[PDB]
Amino acid sequence: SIMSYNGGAVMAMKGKNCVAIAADRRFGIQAQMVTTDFQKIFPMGDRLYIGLAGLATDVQTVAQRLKFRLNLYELKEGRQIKPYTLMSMVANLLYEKRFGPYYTEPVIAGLDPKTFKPFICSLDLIGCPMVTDDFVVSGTCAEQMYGMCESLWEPNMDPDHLFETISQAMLNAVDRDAVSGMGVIVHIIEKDKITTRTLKARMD
Amino acid sequence: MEYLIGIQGPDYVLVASDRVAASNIVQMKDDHDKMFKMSEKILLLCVGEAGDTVQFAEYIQKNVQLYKMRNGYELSPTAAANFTRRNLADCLRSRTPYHVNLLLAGYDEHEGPALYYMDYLAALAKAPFAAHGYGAFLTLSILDRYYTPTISRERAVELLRKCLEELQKRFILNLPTFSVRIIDKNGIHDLDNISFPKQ
Amino acid sequence: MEYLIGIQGPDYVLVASDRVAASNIVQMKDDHDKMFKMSEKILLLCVGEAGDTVQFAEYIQKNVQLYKMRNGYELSPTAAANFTRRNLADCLRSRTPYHVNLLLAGYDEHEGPALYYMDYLAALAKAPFAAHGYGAFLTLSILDRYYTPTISRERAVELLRKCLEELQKRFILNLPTFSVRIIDKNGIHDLDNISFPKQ
Amino acid sequence: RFSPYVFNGGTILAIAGEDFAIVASDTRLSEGFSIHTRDSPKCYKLTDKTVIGCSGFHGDCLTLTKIIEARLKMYKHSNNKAMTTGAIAAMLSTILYSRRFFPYYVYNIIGGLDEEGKGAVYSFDPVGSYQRDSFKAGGSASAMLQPLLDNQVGFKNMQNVEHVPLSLDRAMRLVKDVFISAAERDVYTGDALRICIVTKEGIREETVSLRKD
Amino acid sequence: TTIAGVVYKDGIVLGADTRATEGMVVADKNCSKIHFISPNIYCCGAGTAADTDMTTQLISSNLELHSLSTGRLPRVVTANRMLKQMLFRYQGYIGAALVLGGVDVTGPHLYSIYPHGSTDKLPYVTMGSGSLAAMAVFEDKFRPDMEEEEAKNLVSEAIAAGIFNDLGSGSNIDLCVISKNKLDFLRPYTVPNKKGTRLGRYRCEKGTTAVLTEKITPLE
Amino acid sequence: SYDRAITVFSPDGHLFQVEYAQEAVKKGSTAVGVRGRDIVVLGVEKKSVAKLQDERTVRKICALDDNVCMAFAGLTADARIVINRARVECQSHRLTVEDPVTVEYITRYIASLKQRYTQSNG
Amino acid sequence: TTTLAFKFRHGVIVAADSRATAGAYIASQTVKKVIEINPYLLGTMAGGAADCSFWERLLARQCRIYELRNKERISVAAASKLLANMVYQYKGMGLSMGTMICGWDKRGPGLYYVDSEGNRISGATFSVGSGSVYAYGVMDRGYSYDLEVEQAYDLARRAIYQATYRDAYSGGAVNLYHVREDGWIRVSSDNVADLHEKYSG
Amino acid sequence: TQNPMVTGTSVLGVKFEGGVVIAADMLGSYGSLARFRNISRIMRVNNSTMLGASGDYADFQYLKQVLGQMVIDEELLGDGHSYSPRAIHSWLTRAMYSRRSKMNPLWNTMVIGGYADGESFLGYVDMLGVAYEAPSLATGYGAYLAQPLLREVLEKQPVLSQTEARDLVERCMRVLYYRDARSYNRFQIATVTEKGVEIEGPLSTETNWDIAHMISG
Amino acid sequence: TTIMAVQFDGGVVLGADSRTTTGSYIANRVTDKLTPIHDRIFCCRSGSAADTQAVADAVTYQLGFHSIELNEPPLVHTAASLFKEMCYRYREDLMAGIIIAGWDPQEGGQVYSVPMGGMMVRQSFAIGGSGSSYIYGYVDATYREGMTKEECLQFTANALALAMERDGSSGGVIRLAAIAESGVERQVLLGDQIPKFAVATL
Amino acid sequence: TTIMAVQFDGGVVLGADSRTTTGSYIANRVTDKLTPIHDRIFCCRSGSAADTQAVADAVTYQLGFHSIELNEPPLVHTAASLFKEMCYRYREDLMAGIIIAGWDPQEGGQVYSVPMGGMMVRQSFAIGGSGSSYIYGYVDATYREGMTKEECLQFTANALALAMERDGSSGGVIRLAAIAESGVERQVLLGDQIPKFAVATL
Repeated sequence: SIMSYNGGAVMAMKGKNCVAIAADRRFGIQAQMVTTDFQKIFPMGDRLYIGLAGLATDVQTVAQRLKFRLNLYELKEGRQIKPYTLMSMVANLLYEKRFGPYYTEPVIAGLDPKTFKPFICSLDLIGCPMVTDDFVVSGTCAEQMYGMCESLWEPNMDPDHLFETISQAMLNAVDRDAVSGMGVIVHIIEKDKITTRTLKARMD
Repeated sequence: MEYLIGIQGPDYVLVASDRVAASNIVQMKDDHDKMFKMSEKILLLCVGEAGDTVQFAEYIQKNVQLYKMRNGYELSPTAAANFTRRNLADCLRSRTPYHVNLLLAGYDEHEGPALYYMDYLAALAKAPFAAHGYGAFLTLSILDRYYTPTISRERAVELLRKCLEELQKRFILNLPTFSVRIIDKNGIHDLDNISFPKQ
Repeated sequence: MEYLIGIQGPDYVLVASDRVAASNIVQMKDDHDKMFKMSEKILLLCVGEAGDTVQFAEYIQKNVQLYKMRNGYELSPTAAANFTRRNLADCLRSRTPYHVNLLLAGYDEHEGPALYYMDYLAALAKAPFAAHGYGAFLTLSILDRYYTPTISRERAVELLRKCLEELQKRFILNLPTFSVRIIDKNGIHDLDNISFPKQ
Repeated sequence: RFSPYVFNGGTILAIAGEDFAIVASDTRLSEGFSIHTRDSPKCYKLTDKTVIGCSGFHGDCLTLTKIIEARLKMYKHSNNKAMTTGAIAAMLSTILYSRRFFPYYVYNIIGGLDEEGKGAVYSFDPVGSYQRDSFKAGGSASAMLQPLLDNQVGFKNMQNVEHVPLSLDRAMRLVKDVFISAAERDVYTGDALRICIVTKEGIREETVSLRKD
Repeated sequence: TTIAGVVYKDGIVLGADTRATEGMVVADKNCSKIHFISPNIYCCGAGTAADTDMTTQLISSNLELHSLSTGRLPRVVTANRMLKQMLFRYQGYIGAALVLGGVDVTGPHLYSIYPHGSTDKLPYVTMGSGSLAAMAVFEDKFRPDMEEEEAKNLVSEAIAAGIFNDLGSGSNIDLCVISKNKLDFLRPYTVPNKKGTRLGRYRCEKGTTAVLTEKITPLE
Repeated sequence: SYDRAITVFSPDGHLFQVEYAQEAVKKGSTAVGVRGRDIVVLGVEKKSVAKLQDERTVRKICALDDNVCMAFAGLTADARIVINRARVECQSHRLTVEDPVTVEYITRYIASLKQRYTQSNG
Repeated sequence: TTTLAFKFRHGVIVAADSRATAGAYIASQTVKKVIEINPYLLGTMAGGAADCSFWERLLARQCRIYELRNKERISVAAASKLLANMVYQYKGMGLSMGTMICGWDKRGPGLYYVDSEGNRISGATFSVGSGSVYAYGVMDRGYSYDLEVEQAYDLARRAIYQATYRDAYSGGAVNLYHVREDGWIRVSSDNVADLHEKYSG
Repeated sequence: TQNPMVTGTSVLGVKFEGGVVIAADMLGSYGSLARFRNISRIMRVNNSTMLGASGDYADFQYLKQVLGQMVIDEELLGDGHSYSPRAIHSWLTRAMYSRRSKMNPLWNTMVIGGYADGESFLGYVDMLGVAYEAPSLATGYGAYLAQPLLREVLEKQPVLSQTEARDLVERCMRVLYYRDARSYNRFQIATVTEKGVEIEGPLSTETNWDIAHMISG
Repeated sequence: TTIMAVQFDGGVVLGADSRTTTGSYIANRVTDKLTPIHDRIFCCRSGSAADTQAVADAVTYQLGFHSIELNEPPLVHTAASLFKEMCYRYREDLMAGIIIAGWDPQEGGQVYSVPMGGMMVRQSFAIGGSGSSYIYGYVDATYREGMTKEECLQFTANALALAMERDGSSGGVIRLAAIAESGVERQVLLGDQIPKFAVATL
Repeated sequence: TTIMAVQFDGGVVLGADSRTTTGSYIANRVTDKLTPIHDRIFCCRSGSAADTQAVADAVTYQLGFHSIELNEPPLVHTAASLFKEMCYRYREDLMAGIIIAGWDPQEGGQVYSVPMGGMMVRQSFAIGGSGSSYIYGYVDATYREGMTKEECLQFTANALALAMERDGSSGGVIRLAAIAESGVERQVLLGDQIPKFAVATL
């Protein structure tokens, strides 16, 4: 498959007044790993991140064109973008290529810049949006991530517990996938700060 | 089949490539150069399809030179790498895609030495060391085994020699000679060719 | 990929083969022997598919040895060649055909030195000199250019060296070492290996 | 043309403890997008110390099951004893490999007791490659169950946590939890869950309800 | 996916399930499959999700323009025409299967619209992987000129049939009731499916995850 | 095919056909063999020296392989059969196993062959 | 899968990873890829697990029968030849098998590569599997016939490890056996996560 | 059979109190052609079991022949033993799996109903050897149309009378006649009780077409 | 699908079944396959539902504009020619078998066939669709020059009943429509109104 | 090919066209498709000529030996069963549509169909072959219980005429054969003897 060509995993998780997004760090070509510091999570404003898994080229390209349109948005209007709006923007961007799609399944995680209400979503390769109140996943180890997230996720979690949960989910899901891993990175974001961590992970 | 390799040190980038131009079962050229000067401090190592390599590489080259002539200053290795990556990515879903794998070595006055890896799908990845081709499968591990971020250029050349010797030992393809260049603060310097006097 | 070569002189047969056992992109063995002793004065150079070569060659070998033990005298190179050709031809349209190309070198007390060429289709052809493999395409002409029926074994070895050097120069496959044997009135003699100290 | 295989779904789990073995499965038999039945468990009691779970193509499951039964009886007649768990594992390996060129589309997991009374799990591939495991999930939702079990039973990726052996109680609630999550995410897993517990006392069977969608 | 629609005495009842699957894995347990077209017109969507989304949104937009210009409430025939012509133009490459229902000056109207651009005007319709079950329910228990609660019960029964008999369907039931002077958008008219209560607490405590690198970034 | 028991038990528990075979051996030319340290020698008696006969064609000492030789006594034709079968097996041993042949191995093969002919129909 | 084996002065070192995949999914990380055929015969597992295990088990049976019949133990060459001949009859039928038969013999340390394709070659060093190319890189850079035992162990372990690093289908644990004249000994079974901390820092 | 020719569509079955009822239309279709509109697709197999078949009719006739011979062969002995429904089901399973494994299948999907020892039996057998038991069964389009109705009833009232079952069956057959383009308005109902196997002759389904006049509005 | 059109003196008679299938499943058991193109011009549709609906709409549009621009009742031959143009120009992209029939003050009652190729021919009677195959003989042995309107009605009714009985892709209800200068008389034969034929017993 | 068989009181009536084609070319415009299996048992062939000829010969052989061994006139059902066995056992290698019909002192006049699958069913009337498709309706609306022999003759004649008119793989001449206890009465309808039907003009 095309999506499995580079592999990779991206997850987002809701908390109390916080939100989390994580991704593995491997960039490989089929069986061969090329790099272990590949960026799959991109800041799209303060307290609003997007996660892209799938074909590495389209990860980078979608990220870049997204930053393009986003910057134009934040210039024309005098405000940072709302999460729903970013989701609709990405959806539009992906559906423009309905018959020649980018091979990425984006995940959005952020807090409403006006309020603080956490928001998460995921999209098709052709931009079908899906919002949940618990978690979203995308990647070559989707079934694994589903398995972990359905068993670990509690509703009203505090930053520390959200962290531990999303970290354990990502680690244990990725460790049952050959083309995902070589490290994990987690952004846990709340109203006042953003914590970025790299997990101690297997490198095989 | 073609081999590229790059090793980044603290203040230099070492690059090497095979010198064989092959077709069918014969070597047609034994002094072929895979490298392309794009600035005073940037090298582009291009490999792959027959016409696509030179066409793409030279297009990029003349555009970088154009930037230099239009603005007075040169592109940074990063800006260059992202430029070639943008060009390669835009042609991907077009009628005329380019089957090229490439390395971009460079030295910036600010950010220092840089080594970029590019797949033919146009995925850009910065790395301390990289390689392209079948030979990579036999060489990367060696690098993994012996590379340290503070490696001297002398030790870098020695390591390179280890990889190429391994190629001489296990690889079924010939590859008797290797172009070797190095980039630093003073620009691109040509090193003596690593060769193995077969016949 | 595998290379065989045979050169017939007035009273000797010179044979040589590459020493590489390769799979995928790696050389797995570098001291592989393509030759099979079948009598005191017969060599069988077999090449081709993975299991078929050894299976076929050894079958033939044990049958020739069986003939020797059953009758007291050995088979002639001609009778041997036609025997292997018959076996190879009978299996051709069967469920289990053998993808083998082969040379048969020999010396008879009566008819003298002999060199036989066999296609995988089991076509038998006596020749003054022959070769198997991709390398043949680069070597045969050389032989054509420099072979005379009264060539000395010294000159034969020199010519062989010319062919192998050509292989080192144009062939994309590695092939650094070569088994060399010679058959005459006194039997099979092992000559020093023709090698090219790459690394 | 004609295909001799069809995927019938089903999830299967087995855990090995110090003095027990659990073999659990859902009870849904499905084909394509439909439900054939909601009462079709994938667990089969072989001996008083051994249970086998079979998932995949139902025809092969049935056939394989009956073959195993017949061959157990044969070993008994021939040796005047019952087959140990390991012996059943090995025999199964040969039975599966006899069809190397027309395989049983069956993922098998054996769970039971060895001759020391300790818990034993054997996992198989359709051609009889088999190994021994602490715990293994097979079937449609296997990829959902495996990583949690690697976490909660193997303590993988967990820092400063005591390595206490798995008790029967905890194992049971674990099985129930993973099947409950799987029933949420796998369209093939649901309707009901049958658990077979194997101890020196014999074989217990428990049934828990799962959602019917 | 199981979507259905029916025509009763005072208007129209639309029904849908809420499961969204990627392959044979449930991605969404609470997908909304009943789309706004106009204040008096709604549309259930099966098939390719993105295509139903964009098609339905586009038509909603064009219809808002239309009614804004006309100053009148949109007709269902209009929605049907726009949808079917757009879809025919794309020759089935837009995988939108739709149940379109609304109330006009001419009354209640229910169409089923196929991705190739064919439509059918019928008192009851079903679309999706679970459509045959729902259709069975309709063909067994449908009568003309039903009352509101009866119609809601029938539709919810059909959607339930789909939910429990189709692996593509599941979770909740959404209804949308449209009459000459009322609009009841019952999000979840029914939750016949529930996750079993957690027997365990797999809560991980702080420090159980080993960390290699940390970096705190203060905001504002 | 011919499926009749030739070799059977007698009331006293004897295999008569085997005994008669042994008599046939007892009517054979005398053959002796001795083992030394670095040499082994075998010698056969009456060569039926007709002098009008080519000795080479009537030798009772054959070689099975480069490693193993053999003498015999009894029915020369039967000996030819057993000898050639032994030769085939000597080569098949080299095929199936890289190593050559042990004396005990080929002896065991020949012995088993004879026994087989003492217990087979026809 | 990544397996390697090399012979030196003190016997035969055999090493393997332990990962087994079904597509991208990791089915197991506890696979015994070094097959104990005998107390004196080691095999390896690459390609199809079932094919290797079954056929080398059949090999073990045949070797035992050989030992009973001939009152001596089979040679490494005869064992490998036996296996190769058994496998050759199913050529073209789809058997996937790349194994290394390692032992100690009258000819000393023996090491044969046997293919499902038909190959059967003796040699000093071998590596089989999707990670073989990576293991060859370090093994060749470190190999010597005059290696010390601890040096040999470290070399094999490191080669398998680097292989696990680069190859997505290799990982789990590094298992290491040593074949000596008196039989083989199970040397080590280290986890990759441990080796990571040992090697990197 | 590699290519089925004349075929029959859905077969229905449902257990009730002290019995089992099976339904099937009397149509053999040649592709889309309703070619043979008066064939029985239900067989009486001894006194405690009965069989209905979807799929290739020729293969069904073959199975009918073999089974008939088996029953006769058994009843010749008169040893106070007879094939139970579960036994016929087992045998049929083994047969279908055997043919499947020879890559020469019997293109049938069969429903076996029976009553013996105070218990109702209902079994499904595939052409691949997929077999199982259930309180309700429906082959082909019945599996998509009739089965949701049957299950809906049986999960609100597991125990049915013969009349409730017969009514249910008639409604299901009606739905099939509405939505299955390869069915026929002429069917058989077979019932097993302790009194034996009864096969009721050609029955028609009443149909309603009022929705024909709901075009405009 | 089984469609049929018979011409009589004062006009024409149209008939169609009501079954629309997607495979063996009946997506609509009560389809309207008689489609008004103008006040006295109808078309019978067979083939792809999308194609025939689209084409019919387009032709209705064109013919409407045409008739307004001429200020005359449009010719049946004109509607038929429009269908012919569309169906021929896009013959590789359309799957449609059409029967255009109606009344016209200039040429009276007329029936035209526009089969899958895109050719056009006028006929005394026309049949089309999957089921038509089964009633060629009947319609050939039953037809008679100079039928009355009611005779043509009974005729099409019978033929369609037979076709629906035999064809699996045909069935449901019968839709009839008589067209003349008088106007359009549509009716529906369902259940027992549908003609039956003695089925073989012993 | 169009074959047909109708059962009446005293026996049966057989009819077939005479066209055998290889592509669009007519290799034989005067084929005999009514083949005697016994003194009062005939078969109508359709499908591969080689297959049907071979099978018919084999069945004739078997049935002959059988009837001699029983010393009784063979049952029609028996010949039909023989055809059924062959056609079912080799269903993947034969292309044959057979109609076995005849008279029998035990069960009287009977008609059995053995279509391509290898199933067997008794029918009041049976039709087969490519042309049969076009006369299903006619034969369904024209059939009537209790026809006389001559009525069945005229019946099959008409049906076959219609089929031959419509089907390209059918045509040539009509072959009829009545079978009863009396014996076998074969006749041939050619040219103008073949029933004609009023063809549409204006």
